[PDB]
Amino acid sequence: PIVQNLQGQMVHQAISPRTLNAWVKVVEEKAFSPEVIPMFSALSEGATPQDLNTMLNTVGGHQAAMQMLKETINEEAAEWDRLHPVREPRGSDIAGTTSTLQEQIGWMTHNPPIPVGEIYKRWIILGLNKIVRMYS
Amino acid sequence: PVLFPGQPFGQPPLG
Repeated sequence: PIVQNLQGQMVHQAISPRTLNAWVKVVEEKAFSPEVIPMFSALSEGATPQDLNTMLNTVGGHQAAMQMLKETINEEAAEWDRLHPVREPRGSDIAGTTSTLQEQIGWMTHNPPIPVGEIYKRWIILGLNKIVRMYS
Repeated sequence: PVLFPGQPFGQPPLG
């Protein structure tokens, strides 16, 4: 994630093994109850798209759900591209498949930010809300 | 699409 350090600078830190372990338990215990989303959001404060994909890929054994999540990402990414006539990020850049970590940090700390972590996070949360609904 | 079925999240596409 991008965090404010003690000096007050916005700096990058790797997503921590602690965070990732907590996210593993969340999914394991709770599957897709309403509270999975609050946990996800809390654990992904300041996350880059790289961070978010590390979290997503830890999800094992929920194959249909994770396909629904991909569907949402693809839909949101396609609409992003259509609304951002064709360096500025594309939908695939927001989702981290085609952008580098340094590009992501570059957008996130741009003046004013191009908050790709928050955008991708919005897509994911939209996806998770649809999954949670399905398990209700 | 950005993500193919059974393409991990974040995986750059093979094409």
